Amino acid sequence: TFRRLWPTIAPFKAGLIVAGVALILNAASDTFMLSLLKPLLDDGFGKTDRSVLVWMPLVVIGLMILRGITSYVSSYCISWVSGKVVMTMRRRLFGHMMGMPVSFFDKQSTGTLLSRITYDSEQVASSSSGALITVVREGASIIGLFIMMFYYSWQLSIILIVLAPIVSIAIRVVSKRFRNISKNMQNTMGQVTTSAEQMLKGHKEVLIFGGQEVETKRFDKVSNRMRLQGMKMVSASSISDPIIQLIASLALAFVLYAASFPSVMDSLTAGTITVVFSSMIALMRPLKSLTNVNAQFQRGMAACQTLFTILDSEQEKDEGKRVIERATGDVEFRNVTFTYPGRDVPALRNINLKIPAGKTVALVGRSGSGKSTIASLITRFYDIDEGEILMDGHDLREYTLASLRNQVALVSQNVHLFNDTVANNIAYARTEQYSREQIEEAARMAYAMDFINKMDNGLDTVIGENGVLLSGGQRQRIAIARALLRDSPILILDEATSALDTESERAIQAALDELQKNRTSLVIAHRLSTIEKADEIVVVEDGVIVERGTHNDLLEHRGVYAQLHKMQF
Amino acid sequence: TFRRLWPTIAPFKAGLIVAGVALILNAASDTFMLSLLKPLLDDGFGKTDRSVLVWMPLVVIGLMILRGITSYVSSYCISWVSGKVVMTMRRRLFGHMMGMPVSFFDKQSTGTLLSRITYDSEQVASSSSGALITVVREGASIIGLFIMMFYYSWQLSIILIVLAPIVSIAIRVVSKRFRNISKNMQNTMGQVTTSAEQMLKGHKEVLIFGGQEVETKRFDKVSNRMRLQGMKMVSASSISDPIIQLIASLALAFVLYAASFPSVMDSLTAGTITVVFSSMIALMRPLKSLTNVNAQFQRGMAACQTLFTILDSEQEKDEGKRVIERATGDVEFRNVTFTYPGRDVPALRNINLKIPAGKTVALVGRSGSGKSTIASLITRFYDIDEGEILMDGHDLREYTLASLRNQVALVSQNVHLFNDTVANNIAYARTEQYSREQIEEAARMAYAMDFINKMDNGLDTVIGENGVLLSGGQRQRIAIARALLRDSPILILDEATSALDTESERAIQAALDELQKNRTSLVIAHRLSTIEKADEIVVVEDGVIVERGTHNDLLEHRGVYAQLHKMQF
Repeated sequence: TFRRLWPTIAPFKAGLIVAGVALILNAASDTFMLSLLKPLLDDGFGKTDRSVLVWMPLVVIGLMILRGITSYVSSYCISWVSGKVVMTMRRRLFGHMMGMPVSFFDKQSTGTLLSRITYDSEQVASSSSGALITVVREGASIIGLFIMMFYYSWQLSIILIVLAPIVSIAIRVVSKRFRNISKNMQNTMGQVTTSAEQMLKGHKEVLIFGGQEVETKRFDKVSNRMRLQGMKMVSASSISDPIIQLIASLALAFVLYAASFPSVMDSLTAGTITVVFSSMIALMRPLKSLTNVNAQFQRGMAACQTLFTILDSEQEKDEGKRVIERATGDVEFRNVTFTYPGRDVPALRNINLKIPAGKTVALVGRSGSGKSTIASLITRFYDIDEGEILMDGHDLREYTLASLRNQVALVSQNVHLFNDTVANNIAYARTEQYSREQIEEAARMAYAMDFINKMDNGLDTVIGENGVLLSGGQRQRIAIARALLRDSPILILDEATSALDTESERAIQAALDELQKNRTSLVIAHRLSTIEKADEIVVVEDGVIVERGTHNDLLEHRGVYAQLHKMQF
Repeated sequence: TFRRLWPTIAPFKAGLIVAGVALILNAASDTFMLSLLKPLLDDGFGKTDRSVLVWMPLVVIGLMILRGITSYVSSYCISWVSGKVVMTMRRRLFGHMMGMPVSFFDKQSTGTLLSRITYDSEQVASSSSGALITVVREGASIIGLFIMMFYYSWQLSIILIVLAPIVSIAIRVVSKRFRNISKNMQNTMGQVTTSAEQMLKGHKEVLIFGGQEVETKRFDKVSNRMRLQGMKMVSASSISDPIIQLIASLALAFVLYAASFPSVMDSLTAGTITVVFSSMIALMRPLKSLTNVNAQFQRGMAACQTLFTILDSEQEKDEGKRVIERATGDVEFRNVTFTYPGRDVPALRNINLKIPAGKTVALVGRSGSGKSTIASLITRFYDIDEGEILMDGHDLREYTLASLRNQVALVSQNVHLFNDTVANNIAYARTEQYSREQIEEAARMAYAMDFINKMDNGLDTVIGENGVLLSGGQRQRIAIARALLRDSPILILDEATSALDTESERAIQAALDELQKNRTSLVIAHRLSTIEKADEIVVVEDGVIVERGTHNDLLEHRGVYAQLHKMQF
């Protein structure tokens, strides 16, 4: 559509208008240069002899310096307004995208999300700038050369611009008719091409059944047919150009025939014919851009509209408003049934799993589904389709989402470190609340003090991407140190890295043991040791808890856990 | 590259040379039109004489008629040239692929085989035509304008032509340097965009840790960073334009200054300088196309190389020179091992299957592995990789290809009909051998003559595509009619569809029975009736003939046939 959000661009409009003035001045310079062509021919030339001729190079080079500075300030100011709107738009996009849930980030768009952040975000400003500079400067050009025509030609310019629509409609209708004829022959050329297709398709039957001379003769016939068809359509397309050239030729022949002196015309001709013709041919392309600017503006505002739909999409529904300072209660599921958005099959039927306070619950039965979502529910990345998860005597969703969400800590195989100092990384979002000595102590009991000590600057070294790129195991240590500093009452572990590293498994296991010494813990590890240490074991084949209790009892009762014990070895 | 294809265009050298003289005449017409401004400017308007300005426009329109006829004969003659090159190329190509074995048609390229026959075949001729018109026409243009301003000025011409290379090297070096600048700033811009990429790659950690307030601050920082990078990359790219325009202006100013600074130029008159300026400006384009002629020629001859490698390929293996009039001998496999070319898995292991003369044998397999291609071995569509098949006590490879294909007749549910008459289709490439009365007599016992009897014009009506579009079952009926007339000693039935068409299934089955009533016949079939009628049953699951014997014998012994009997019902 045409609706736009002016207040996005409004505070910087000053830059826009100065850009605008520069553009018209630039256009004026070109117009002035075209005007400067006129005295160079008649007055500033062999009228008498070498007469002056020395105003021309200084004035043209000065005009060209003028055009240069105008282009410079135009580019600088249009870059200013475009970059500022890009800044504001991307800032608001992040602000209103973080609040939005993972429902978009569920592999819906990750590679093209970068298209969203940079490509179209720059493209909308680029297209708006292109349209604005084209409307202002081409329009200034049309006005300039029109006033030059009127000043230099009160008669010839009028008959010329009256003739212009006639020649344009003539060449347009001729081109349309010849293009229609070309399409008519395209149908028939496509037909004989399909005949040739039908011919070759039956290769096998051609070889097995008899000879091939009839095939060659027939293909000779159809080749001649399509050759004559190519003759006809090439002839039509070619003979389109000398006819439109002839129509323009008649238009031109009429323009100079107007110079056949009446009382109306030829009083003032001079050498002005060249400058007016130059004005016309230089007017040819600004009109083309003047008709393309509408398409450019529509494309730009269409990208704007798509980005607006990405923007104004609803955030996470923060209906809950019950604030909690500390979560000393136990985690319990109440027949929770979940359906994965975008997938017909439900991910999880009703489940009544209870995790008592200060206990370790390991989900051995990852099954084909994997059941990472079961931990995600406490994080509320995905909303609860049915059932409730009671928390200290109240529903999880009833609680203020920030309040509950800060209380839970997640550690997995992969943890995206931020491109800041390692000290910032451990105390991200809590730099003011926590202390540097507290971070140092957290690294101390994390049993990864060696890794942080190995850093060249240590506590304040940049750790994220475009840096040292620490090992995935080291990333796990950093995340667990984050968790220990947080002291989150709720703990959840994925622990997909069942592989044993260069003795970092020992330190990582010690870190898990220390973290789970207190506070609730629901772990999704493949580590049989974690199952042994775990107080309670659950397993789900995507439907329900198949086995419940201590792993020895689930080994005694066959069920499904026994097979997991066999494949665990 | 190139070095060939000249003998093909040799007989059309008359077309080449008439087109060339037409093109150079067109270039001379353009040069004359550019020259026509000098009488118009120096004398047409500036001078008090009036008859001169009405002298020239009739010459303008006449020159443009000349341009029109030259363009028309150019297009027509070069169309003759190109159409003939494509004619000869298509004919030689398809005559070659007649001989090229079926192994090439593996479905390696069938959709783009149409590209080979029309698209690239037209591209070679179109590129040759483009190079021929461009080199001759634009070269005549360079020669024409070079002679032109030399004739009109011995001084301004040389001074323009010596500064021109200086302008080109200056703008080239400036553009290249600023382009290298733009490239490295693009790299730095890419760095910050990758920073943004890792920022929003995962917000899940940002969500759970609730660092909403800090992520926006840091994104604002990096957004300002890439805004400044955009400022720098734009400023450089923008300021590249007025600088190169300034160097061009310096050249223009030098030309104007030297036009009358020394007393050597002297007589530039008034309009002649306009002729030189316009000549240079209109020479800029043909030089640009002169640059691209080499790229166009190499593209065309590369398409020619791709076209030629089809031509420069071995035909089907036709080492055999032994001829058979009627192959009354039996057909028998002896440990024949075959593999599909391009497939690593061995398709066919050794088989010792014997098909006695007169008697017919059957093979049924739902998987289709090896069943389809076992037929092709008798037809020698694909050469046997190892082993021998004895026709009349001699190998198939020993026998001549055409002789062997004459003896054997193929029938299948999918038979590509030809775009010729029904009479031509039944006797294809044999209408000279067999009489028209013989064709209708052949149709008589086929018991599918009913459709051709009710047909609009009887036996002579076109039947293939772009025509009647006969039904699939009736296409199979024409396939059977092809077989009765030949009375081939060897018969191979496919019967893949096994479709029960109401009242046409019975006629088709009866015709098949009559056709296979005599002569050696191998029948692939899922029909239990055809299986029962076969004298011997041999079933293959891509490994070996598993069960040999009658259907009752293959049912008493379980093997695999007892399994197929479950879905045969």
